[PDB]
Formats: sequence, C-alpha cells, structure tokens
Amino acid sequence: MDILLVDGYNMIGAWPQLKDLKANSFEEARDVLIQKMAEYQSYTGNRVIVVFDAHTNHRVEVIFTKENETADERIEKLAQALNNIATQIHVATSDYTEQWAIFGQGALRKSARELLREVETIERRIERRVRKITSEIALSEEVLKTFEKLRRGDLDAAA
Repeated sequence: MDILLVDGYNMIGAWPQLKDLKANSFEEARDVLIQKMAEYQSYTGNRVIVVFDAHTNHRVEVIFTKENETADERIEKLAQALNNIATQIHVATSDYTEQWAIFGQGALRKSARELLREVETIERRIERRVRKITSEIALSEEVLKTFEKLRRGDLDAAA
C-alpha cells in the first residue's frame, strides 16, 4: 500500500453522506471528499489522487479529466505511469465497468464501502486519541503526526 487512486464522483454517489449534497454541481460533496481524503493521507501516509469527471486541495492531488476523457481513462493513465517495483497501487471505485481493468495494470481494487469504512475507522481512532488528550507530550506528538495540518491548529485551539 502506497498510492490510492480515487474515483471522485463514484464515491459521492455511493457514500450516504455525499449522496444528498447535490447543490451547485456537487460543490460541498466535492470539498468534503477531499477533506476526508486529506485525513486518510495524513493518518496512513499513503498518497491520495482523486480523479473527477469533467462536467481546493489540502495537499491532496485532485485531477480533473479532459473534455473527451473519463475518470476510468485517467486512473488507467496514472496506474501505468506510477506502477513500479517498490510501490503498490490501489484504485478506490465501485463502478462495475472499471472492475475489469484493475488487474490489467497491477492494481488492487477497493470498494466505496471499504474506503468509507476506513475513513470512519480513522476518524474513530482519532476520536479516541483526542479524547485522551483533552482529559489530561510523548503521546500528544504521536497524535499530532497522524492529523492533518489544518486539524492540528484546531485541536491546539481547543486545548
């Protein structure tokens, strides 16, 4: 595990928290997805590349496809150009049409339910650690290293 290629709008249409947010061409759902992908990147350490189909970036690579290109085509270009001996690529998508392509470029599929579960698990584990800090240096720095840059300033403002 090292790089994760995300199908942006496939996550939005699948996650119940982003399904409803249709106002203004999915602006809120698009922003909160990157916000959750930034939490995932800072915690795990894996690189996140979110790909959106053409119709902000807190240290997360957001790629917008071309006029005549789909998200399926962009993640394939990325998976081939990034597949090396050291790193392993994961494609976060639930599109059945995409499922017959992950194996062809050395990638391991991740369902939208699995990515939603991981983000919730990551937040649940931060929820546990922040609760121990507020109830009270060696453990405070360890929780700070797993948090995003913007969240570090907020947790420090709370304490």
